[PDB]
Amino acid sequence: ALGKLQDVVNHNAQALNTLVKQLSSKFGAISSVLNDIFSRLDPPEAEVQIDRLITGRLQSLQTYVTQQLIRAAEIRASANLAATKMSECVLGQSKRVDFCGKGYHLMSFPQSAPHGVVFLHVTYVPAQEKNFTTAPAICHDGKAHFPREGVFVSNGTHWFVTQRNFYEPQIITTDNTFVSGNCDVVIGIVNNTVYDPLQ
Amino acid sequence: TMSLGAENSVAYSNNSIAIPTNFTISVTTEILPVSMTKTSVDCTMYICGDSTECSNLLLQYGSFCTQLKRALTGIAVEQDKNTQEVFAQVKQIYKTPPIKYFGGFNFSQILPDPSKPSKRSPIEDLLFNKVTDLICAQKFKGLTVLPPLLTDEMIAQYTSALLAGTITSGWTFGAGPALQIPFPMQMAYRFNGIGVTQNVLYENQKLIANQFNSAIGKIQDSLSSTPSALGKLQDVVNHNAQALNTLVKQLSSKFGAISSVLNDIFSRLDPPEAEVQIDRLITGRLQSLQTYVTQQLIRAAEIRASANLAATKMSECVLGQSKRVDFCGKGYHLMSFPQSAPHGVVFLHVTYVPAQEKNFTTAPAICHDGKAHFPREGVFVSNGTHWFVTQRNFYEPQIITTDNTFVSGNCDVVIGIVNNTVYDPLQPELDS
Amino acid sequence: RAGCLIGAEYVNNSYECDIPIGAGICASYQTQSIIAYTMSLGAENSVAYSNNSIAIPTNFTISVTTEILPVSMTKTSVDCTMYICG
Ligand SMILES: *[C@@H]1O[C@H](CO)[C@@H](O[C@@H]2O[C@H](CO)[C@@H](O)[C@H](O)[C@H]2NC(C)=O)[C@H](O)[C@H]1NC(C)=O
Ligand SMILES: *[C@@H]1O[C@H](CO)[C@@H](O[C@@H]2O[C@H](CO)[C@@H](O)[C@H](O)[C@H]2NC(C)=O)[C@H](O)[C@H]1NC(C)=O
Ligand SMILES: *[C@@H]1O[C@H](CO)[C@@H](O[C@@H]2O[C@H](CO)[C@@H](O)[C@H](O)[C@H]2NC(C)=O)[C@H](O)[C@H]1NC(C)=O
Ligand SMILES: *[C@@H]1O[C@H](CO)[C@@H](O[C@@H]2O[C@H](CO)[C@@H](O)[C@H](O)[C@H]2NC(C)=O)[C@H](O)[C@H]1NC(C)=O
Ligand SMILES: *[C@@H]1O[C@H](CO)[C@@H](O[C@@H]2O[C@H](CO)[C@@H](O)[C@H](O)[C@H]2NC(C)=O)[C@H](O)[C@H]1NC(C)=O
Ligand SMILES: *[C@@H]1O[C@H](CO)[C@@H](O[C@@H]2O[C@H](CO)[C@@H](O)[C@H](O)[C@H]2NC(C)=O)[C@H](O)[C@H]1NC(C)=O
Ligand SMILES: *[C@@H]1O[C@H](CO)[C@@H](O[C@@H]2O[C@H](CO)[C@@H](O)[C@H](O)[C@H]2NC(C)=O)[C@H](O)[C@H]1NC(C)=O
Ligand SMILES: *[C@@H]1O[C@H](CO)[C@@H](O[C@@H]2O[C@H](CO)[C@@H](O)[C@H](O)[C@H]2NC(C)=O)[C@H](O)[C@H]1NC(C)=O
Ligand SMILES: *[C@@H]1O[C@H](CO)[C@@H](O[C@@H]2O[C@H](CO)[C@@H](O)[C@H](O)[C@H]2NC(C)=O)[C@H](O)[C@H]1NC(C)=O
Ligand SMILES: *[C@@H]1O[C@H](CO)[C@@H](O[C@@H]2O[C@H](CO)[C@@H](O)[C@H](O)[C@H]2NC(C)=O)[C@H](O)[C@H]1NC(C)=O
Ligand SMILES: *[C@@H]1O[C@H](CO)[C@@H](O)[C@H](O)[C@H]1NC(C)=O
Repeated sequence: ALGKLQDVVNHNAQALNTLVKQLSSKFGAISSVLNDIFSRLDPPEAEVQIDRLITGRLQSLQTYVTQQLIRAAEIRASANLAATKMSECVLGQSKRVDFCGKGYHLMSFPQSAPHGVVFLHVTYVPAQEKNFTTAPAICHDGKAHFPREGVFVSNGTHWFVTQRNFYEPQIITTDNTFVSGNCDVVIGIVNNTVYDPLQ
Repeated sequence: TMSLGAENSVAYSNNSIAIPTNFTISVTTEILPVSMTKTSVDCTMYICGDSTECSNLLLQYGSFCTQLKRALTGIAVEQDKNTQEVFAQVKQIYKTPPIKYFGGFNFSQILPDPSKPSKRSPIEDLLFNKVTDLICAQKFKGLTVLPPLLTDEMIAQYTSALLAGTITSGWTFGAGPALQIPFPMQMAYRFNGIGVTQNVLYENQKLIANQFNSAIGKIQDSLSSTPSALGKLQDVVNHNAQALNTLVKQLSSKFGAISSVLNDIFSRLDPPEAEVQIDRLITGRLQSLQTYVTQQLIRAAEIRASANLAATKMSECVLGQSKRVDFCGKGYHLMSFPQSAPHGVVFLHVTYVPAQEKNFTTAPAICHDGKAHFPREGVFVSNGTHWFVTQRNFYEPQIITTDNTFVSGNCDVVIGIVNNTVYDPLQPELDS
Repeated sequence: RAGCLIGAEYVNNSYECDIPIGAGICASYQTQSIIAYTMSLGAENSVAYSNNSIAIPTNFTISVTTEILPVSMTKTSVDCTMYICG
């Protein structure tokens, strides 16, 4: 499960190893040891071997530094993402889809890991669905009624209004609907009774 | 001297407001690169070619080629990772019903075409024609191209499943199991999402469907006509070609030696200096390979950033409705549709744009019976002689009653409060 | 399309990818032998769309998932004189 973090560690180790292994290359010189070159050659002709060795080792170290800079940029991007997630999923509730887990985000908990962070996301998943017949508006007394905050459903014989994410049927009244226009504009309107709680 | 734009002055005052009276459905496009080419390099064939006597001297330079192979293999696997994390955002391969009636909305230009063997949409076919021997010549020098893991048909299948899910279920399939809903009711939910009431959609359904169909047709025509709309993808191709060409051009540079061909170097002069010139050529070619790998790494990092942005947009504009400004187009975001393009993705964003604004007088509160009244959900407007209350993004005046206002305090604190009547619906019923 | 594959039996079923060969071809160790197949994108599903039908959930589930992000890496220091000249 913790591969990503391990990958980071492994990468660094590899780099160091490679650098050490570059100390056994002679880069076209007669030997890989400076002491041998200086003790076997006279200085006017011993400069070319030392030049070759120095240039090769400088090139290796420069390559190491460049690879490190690129990796540091990537790690910085990851840490910026982690900081944004700490702000928006642990210190609040997020409406962005799939940002703080799969489902409707409820909350998050942070944990520390070697060189990293772990987020536990708690979300809400709907389940156990049923089929219903639905209409856009209800016709009553020549007027068109729309649900204030729900949706009209039918179980086969009678019409109710429910909230959209959890099934909870209720009687259609003038307190959970509003009127706009008449019954000859909306496509698919159905006839039913709207209950007045006052008369 | 370049001009920055056209000057405009807004008619600000203490009690003037502008309310839109119409709207427009807009569809716009966004192009994002996702992946780049996967290349492999053969050290021995590039540096020394066919001369095996050259291949012997390479062993005295350490592990310089294993490192380059490692870097290129990392880039290669990262490309497939990018594509997978952009396009494989669903678990079920959803299908669209055989009947293609969705309340008047057409959708035919973005749905797959069964006649063609590729099963691509009409718009997707046009994209794959705009974005487009040397390959064998480069192959004969140690430079090869690896095929991507997902084919074009599989990516088309992924986009088709995303489209079917979003057309039949709304945003429910991105948070769990897919729940079916009629399309006009979906778009009424989205109108609620942007702050407009449902009746506005249900009373203008034909006009909105016609506007959407016209916008999609215009997108098709504009893509067919303008050739420079896909330059974001083309650059990704071009930057590859140059990178290879330069590499080839480094195989004819002397690097200070007598000539570029090493066989003539071996056949002309004595080994004591042949070693020197061979070493010069080897160092030059190794340096060129290292440079190529370095800019390849930097380009891969940039492409990874672009692909992360594309995956976020797939999550937030296609699988949901976004309140972030300008993230899913210009306007108030309604929905989005994905299309696959060579090495990239195209998003068609459908947004709502207000139109035909009108001037009105306005007040913060209404004074009645020594009490201050504030609107519950809208704003108070005056057409000159009468006062109404309306919703903020669409002109629809209504009488001021106690059902669409609320009371707080008296008329001695609010600056700019006006006098009017608040109608009580209980008294007419009581007296009748 | 990636080349010539030797030592694997091609089967006509589809599974989730194990070892990517390329061009939609993956390989796995099953049965026991090594097989090559075309990867499956997912399970088939169809949604019952109609003029006036809606689906509404009656229950829910509380789900907890994990996300792992790297934050920092190792801090290294190099001495030129000892690495190059010893
Ligand atoms: C739809 O729901 C209504 C709920 O009111 C059901 O009507 C009730 O059914 C019960 C049977 O368990 C009766 O005891 C009640 O008297 C009924 N109410 C009324 C007002 O008559 C109705 O049966 C349901 N329809 C279906 C097909 O399940
Ligand atoms: C809902 O009720 C209205 C009237 O209450 C129905 O309208 C009638 O439709 C018939 C057609 O069969 C006409 O002959 C009548 O003149 C109409 N009446 C009025 C007052 O306009 C309407 O048909 C009903 N809805 C449905 C779906 O049947
Ligand atoms: C309404 O706007 C006008 C300007 O269009 C304001 O007029 C002057 O505003 C300054 C700012 O403090 C005052 O010192 C002046 O006394 C105002 N002029 C007059 C004739 O009153 C005006 O103040 C604004 N309304 C309110 C209530 O401040
Ligand atoms: C709102 O705008 C739409 C178009 O954007 C208007 O519908 C057009 O009306 C004119 C009449 O002047 C017709 O010629 C066009 O054919 C209509 N367009 C379409 C697409 O049908 C509509 O009238 C505007 N609303 C108001 C109240 O003016
Ligand atoms: C309601 O149900 C379906 C889904 O759109 C439609 O049924 C098909 O509609 C097309 C378009 O008119 C016809 O060509 C087909 O013959 C219909 N097939 C069947 C099996 O009904 C139906 O038309 C929709 N309602 C409306 C008003 O279009
Ligand atoms: C949906 O859009 C397609 C394409 O815009 C329409 O097909 C066109 O229909 C007209 C009239 O029949 C023809 O002149 C065009 O040649 C057709 N174009 C293509 C590409 O086939 C189609 O009529 C629209 N409506 C429906 C219900 O499919
Ligand atoms: C709302 O009222 C303002 C104020 O008069 C109008 O702005 C003026 O528009 C005319 C255009 O004929 C310009 O000549 C003036 O310079 C504008 N005045 C200012 C202060 O900018 C505005 O056009 C009106 N809007 C509507 C829809 O009627
Ligand atoms: C502002 O709106 C009010 C209410 O809509 C207008 O009053 C109506 O005007 C029409 C046309 O002049 C008459 O047919 C109605 O009888 C009026 N109703 C009432 C209750 O007076 C008013 O005319 C509009 N005023 C302006 C300046 O546009
Ligand atoms: C709204 O009505 C109240 C009461 O009718 C007004 O308050 C009066 O203001 C005049 C100023 O000309 C005073 O002479 C009266 O003594 C006030 N009466 C009371 C009971 O306070 C108020 O001015 C009106 N609103 C506006 C904007 O004029
Ligand atoms: C909603 O789902 C929960 C489980 O997530 C149901 O509770 C379980 O019901 C089964 C069957 O009766 C029992 O064996 C379990 O002990 C219950 N609890 C758990 C934690 O599983 C619950 O009954 C469902 N609600 C409805 C209305 O069916
Ligand atoms: C709704 O009915 C269809 C048949 O038209 C069925 O396939 C589907 O499973 C039903 N949905 C639910 C949630 O039972």
